Amino acid sequence: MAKLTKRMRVIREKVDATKQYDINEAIALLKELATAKFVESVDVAVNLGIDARKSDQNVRGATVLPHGTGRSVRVAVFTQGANAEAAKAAGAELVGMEDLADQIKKGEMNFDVVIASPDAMRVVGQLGQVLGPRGLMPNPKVGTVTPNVAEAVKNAKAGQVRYRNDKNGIIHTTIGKVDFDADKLKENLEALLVALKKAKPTQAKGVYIKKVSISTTMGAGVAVDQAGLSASVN
Amino acid sequence: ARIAGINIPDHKHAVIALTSIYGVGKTRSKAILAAAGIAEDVKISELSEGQIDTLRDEVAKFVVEGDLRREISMSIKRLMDLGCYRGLRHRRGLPVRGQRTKTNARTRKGPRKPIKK
Amino acid sequence: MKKDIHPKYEEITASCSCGNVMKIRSTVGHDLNLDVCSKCHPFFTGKQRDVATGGRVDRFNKRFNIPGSK
Amino acid sequence: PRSLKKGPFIDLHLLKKVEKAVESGDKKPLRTWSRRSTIFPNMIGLTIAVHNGRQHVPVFVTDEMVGHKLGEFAPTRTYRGHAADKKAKKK
RNA sequence: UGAGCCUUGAUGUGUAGGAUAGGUGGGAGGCUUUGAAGUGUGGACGCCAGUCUGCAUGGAGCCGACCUUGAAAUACCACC
RNA sequence: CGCGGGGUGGAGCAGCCUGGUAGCUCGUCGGGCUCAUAACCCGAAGAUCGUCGGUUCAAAUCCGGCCCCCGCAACCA
RNA sequence: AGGGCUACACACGUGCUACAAUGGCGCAUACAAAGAGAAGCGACCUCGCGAGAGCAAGCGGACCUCAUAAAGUGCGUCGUAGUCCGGAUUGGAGUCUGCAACUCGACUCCAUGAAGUCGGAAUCGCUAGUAAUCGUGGAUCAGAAUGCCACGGUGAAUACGU
Repeated sequence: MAKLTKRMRVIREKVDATKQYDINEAIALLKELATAKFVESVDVAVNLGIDARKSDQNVRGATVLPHGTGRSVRVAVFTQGANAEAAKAAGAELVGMEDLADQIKKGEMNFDVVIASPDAMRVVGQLGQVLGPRGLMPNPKVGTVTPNVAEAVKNAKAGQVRYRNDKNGIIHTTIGKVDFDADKLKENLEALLVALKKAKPTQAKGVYIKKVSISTTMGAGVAVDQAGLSASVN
Repeated sequence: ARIAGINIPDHKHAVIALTSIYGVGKTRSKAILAAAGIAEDVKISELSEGQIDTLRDEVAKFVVEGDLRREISMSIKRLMDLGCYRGLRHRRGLPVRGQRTKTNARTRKGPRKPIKK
Repeated sequence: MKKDIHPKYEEITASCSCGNVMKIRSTVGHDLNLDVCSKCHPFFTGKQRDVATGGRVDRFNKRFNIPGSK
Repeated sequence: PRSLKKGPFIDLHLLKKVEKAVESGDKKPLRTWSRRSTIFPNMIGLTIAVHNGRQHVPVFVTDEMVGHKLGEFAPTRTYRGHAADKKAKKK
């Protein structure tokens, strides 16, 4: 969609020139190009050289970051039967069945992530294929679909981030806030890069990282030459 | 309170509404309401279940549909193994109460038809 | 013998000498001595000419006619 | 529905045929023009040949046909079926 | 001038939907003259005048999370 | 080796790309019209849309698998 | 004397009434014209759910009766689902004209309940008391009207132009 508006025009003046950047100077620039009253979020677009056809030839899953992002991550727990307190003491907001089966059916969810039991997911959440950009349903490919729900609440609040493809080899993934220092940010980056690398196919020995581009939320983006292998700013 | 459910017209006055527990067209319903102390111009939504019981008990004496549809079944079949003319006209499907066959067979013998020549 | 797959024994193993206490022991006429019509045989049972009820007024035994009268 | 109204019918024609027929129990089929006549107990076990206008057709008289007229067992009209049009005659 | 690689930029006029449905992650909005919008000036930009919109002046707004329609949902940045 | 096109009522076609909706010419069978012949009008039936599975409220179409027909591939040497 | 055209594989000509809510349901409510009733009809009557039954003053019809004229109005009620429109069929019982109601006769009435959502080809009358639409009576008339004849209710678009 990507409509031409004000909140991009100001940022577009304040840029010096658009070109592909060394990762440490991409992060220092990007932190200048936030504009919002809200604290913007930082995520990374990585183009992968895998085929990207269905699953076998995809990169799918999640990782836990060593430093968590500054956002809350609104976790819901979609189940037919659990003790509520045990799931809330892990950090969850809501446990039930009727409200989460209702959202994923209607087609709009207040919550960003739902953790599902296999018995909840099977009737609603499992078929859905053209699922939109709000990502309502549970997915197997992400690893958010587990009977060990209380575990998934505690790793989600502390730092768990996902990666998935669209119709293309592009993986977009949460790295943090623009609030953060360069070291902590490279440290989140390198932990994701290593998880996609562990999940990489055996046919992915050619060209793997094709293009890198780093984005912030309401604010604009900055193109990257590559991600690098480093957890440090220098 | 639905008398029997399945097909009742909703917020309808009481006289037409009861034609779905069966054995009670308008005339018998009228007299059944009079008994129970119910006025015609009420809607059927207004009633407690204990009036619904008082109604159901007065219906439950009249002919069950299970027996009604059996009564027409056994009436054609009897005639039809005998070979009286009544039974022969049921055999072809044509009208038995004096209606045309050159026209107006449709309600019994079904839609109008292709004829090869 | 596989006992358990055979239905319950209330009226089976009990009393092979039993009465008509709720239901008969033998029906008549099912071996068909006349072929079955599934009919009640009208005017054989019953009457050829209908009931006279309604219009109950004292009978006149000498000839009378409503339009023949003025 | 249709009825026989209120009066008593035995038919004049079957009264006189039947009286001579009953005396042997049964004899050869009784030549009948009486399609007006209902079937009765007095006639049970006779064989009544019923003029249909073209020819007499035998009706065997029996208990199950007493709710009925002689002219019901004996046919009149002809039905052309619609498997295929009727090619042939039936007498 | 094809193809590869690459810097930014958008229209999406649906059956149902107020209109703005390429797959989809971030993600719950930009309050900077209200981000507006608006006669007027230009610009991206098309199923042809329609979606978005820069700005003297303008506190009057896209449009989601919500409110609402749907199989999928929509902000705005990206990816293509 | 590798790339790309096609698989429709009894017979030849259309529709196709976020789809539903069986459409054209024949062959077939019933009807209509003109004073009549005449040409002409009108309806119907007919398909697992090569075959299998999946997404969706909807699949001929989009998506996965399989068998078949063909162009190129200059190849079996 | 019986049987038929009132047949059934279907098409077609015509008319009826309908496919709604302008209506239908329930309850309440209104006024006709014209003509028929001498062989005939007929208040009240007592029986009957009605039809009808059996009795009968009375009549000569601007007196009595067919006949409650209906559509239309009042109020409350109904939403495309063949229904809350439409109500056909068929089972079953009561009744009728006649020795005699089976194919082929009439009427009342109980229960259930379909087709049809204005229809291809085809296809007609109308200039205004007309057309459209609603009911009535009578002529015929054993028993049977959608028809014919006339009547009254309610009552339309437009006729530039050849």
